[PDB]
Amino acid sequence: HHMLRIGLTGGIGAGKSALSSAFAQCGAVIVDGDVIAREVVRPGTEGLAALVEAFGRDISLDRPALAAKAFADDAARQTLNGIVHPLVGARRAEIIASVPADSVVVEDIPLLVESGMAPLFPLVVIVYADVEVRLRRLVEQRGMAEADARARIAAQASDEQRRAVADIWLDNSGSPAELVQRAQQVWNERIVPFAHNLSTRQIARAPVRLVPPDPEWPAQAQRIVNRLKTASGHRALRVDHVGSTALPGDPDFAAKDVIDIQITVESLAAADELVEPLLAAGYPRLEHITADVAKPDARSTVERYDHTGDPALWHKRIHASADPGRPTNVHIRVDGWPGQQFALLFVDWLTADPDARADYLAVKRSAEQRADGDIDAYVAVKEPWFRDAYRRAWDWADSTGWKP
Repeated sequence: HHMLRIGLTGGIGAGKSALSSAFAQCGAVIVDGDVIAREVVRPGTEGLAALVEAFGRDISLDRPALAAKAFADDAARQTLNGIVHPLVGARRAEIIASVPADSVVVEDIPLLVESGMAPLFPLVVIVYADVEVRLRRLVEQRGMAEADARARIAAQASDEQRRAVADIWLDNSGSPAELVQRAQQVWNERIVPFAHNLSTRQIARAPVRLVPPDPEWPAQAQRIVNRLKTASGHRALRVDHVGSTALPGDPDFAAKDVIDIQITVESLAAADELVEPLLAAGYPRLEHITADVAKPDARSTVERYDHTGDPALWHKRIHASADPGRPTNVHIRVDGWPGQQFALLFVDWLTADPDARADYLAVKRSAEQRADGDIDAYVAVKEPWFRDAYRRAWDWADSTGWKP
């Protein structure tokens, strides 16, 4: 299938199921693995009868009695999984085949954070709530003893680990009506245009306005880097945060609010193999951009591409995010070619040279002032500066023995 998929999680008592229902009220398709697992073992089902054969009539299902045999034999766990997991997979596939093709699929995965599964998704929503609220809800609305609730809460991931992998960090400390409203806000303002953009292979562009550095750019970029590594499979030799948002945070600096990433591949054929998995991960291709602006006397730390005059070595591919909440450029460049080397060098050079950073900032401010919202005019005003910046960066690289 080719639908937008959203991972959803949160700690016990935070409102995972309530938020899932709120998204369902917006028309999302809910895939809940625990629900489906309990469904495939219901009375009269093939799955329940299969487990009776494998374990006897000691177990409707006596779930504690089954986990006791699965805690001890260690091969009983394998038998159990071989029975249950294919049935869950079949049911999930059926669900996905039975819904409209334009659907958004929300997958409730309670151990998403603990097992490092966030990079599997183009977008992850995590709900949280004040610990006192979660406690009140578990004790007074689910019956748990207080110390039991606190222990169960402590045994899961921290809110800090959750926050690190949440694209959308959603506070459910308030009323149920407030949660429904917040979920619909995220639906209308982010999920609907994300899905529509993906379906029409459109990208979400950021404004031309410079902003002060965002302290959250490193965490956002790590989520993106991980997602793209997973999507690229064997084809990404390396994946790197580049461009102005990759510089060390300096409040006196400024940049356009778009995150640039470079995927290094071994050839343009491999780049072309990335179209479908990058689209599934949230990044349509810009079909008519196939090169950077060439510079003469092109440079590389890889000898066979250094001091070359072949224009073909400036070719590339470029994708961008369809998610209007996180504009992102994804440049796909060939290992050792001049554009691939320069994207990495530019970050290291500007990190080491404050005067060059100041020069670049002044150029950007002039471009913003003269462009007055027009992206093309902004690009045109900036572009001549990159010729001298290219020469200076490579002078610095030669002097310091820079290697990527």
